[PDB]
Amino acid sequence: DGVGSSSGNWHCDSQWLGDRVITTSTRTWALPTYNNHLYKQISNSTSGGSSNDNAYFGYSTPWGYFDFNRFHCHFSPRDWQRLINNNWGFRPKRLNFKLFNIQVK
Amino acid sequence: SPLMGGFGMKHPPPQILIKNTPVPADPPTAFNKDKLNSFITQYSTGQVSVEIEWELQKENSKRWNPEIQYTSNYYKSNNVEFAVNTEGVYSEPRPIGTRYLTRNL
Repeated sequence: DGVGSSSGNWHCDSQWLGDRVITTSTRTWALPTYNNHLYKQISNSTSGGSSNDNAYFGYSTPWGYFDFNRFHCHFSPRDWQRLINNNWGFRPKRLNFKLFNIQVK
Repeated sequence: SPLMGGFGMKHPPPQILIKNTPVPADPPTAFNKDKLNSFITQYSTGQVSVEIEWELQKENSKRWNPEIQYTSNYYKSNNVEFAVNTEGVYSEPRPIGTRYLTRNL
């Protein structure tokens, strides 16, 4: 809150409590204005044509979406070594998504 | 620190000396003052169990390059390492050190 006050601190550690592995991660994001704030529709008719198999019809929303469903977003290769070397399985348990420190330019 | 390696202790674990008592065979009917050198041959058997609780110092290095570890090579071979031969003789192929992890000075 306020211009001269950071809205959240950079957490990137990877705790190993034992039977729980909290893997925080943080990266800096830059988001342009896609499609000039419009909802242009997309089809192979606009993309120059395609085969019968590749035909599609969809909309090009101007929103950007944060995607983090890849294992190396969270696990530093050393953590991945500590998790494959001695462990018989794992599964995500919770999530926590802090989006902080916006600056619009 | 004993130069062959290990721990130097002013009071190490004691020796456990075991002897099966002499039982003289058949001393003469007439008295004789000697040491009675005729004993009956015998031996012993049993089990011995040594439970020795160690204390560990877990590692918490923030190294990112994967650590170097000790592994047994995945390659077809006549015998499994550290496993008995066709005759039953337990064979240890190589000496195993205890310095594999890395800790900065």
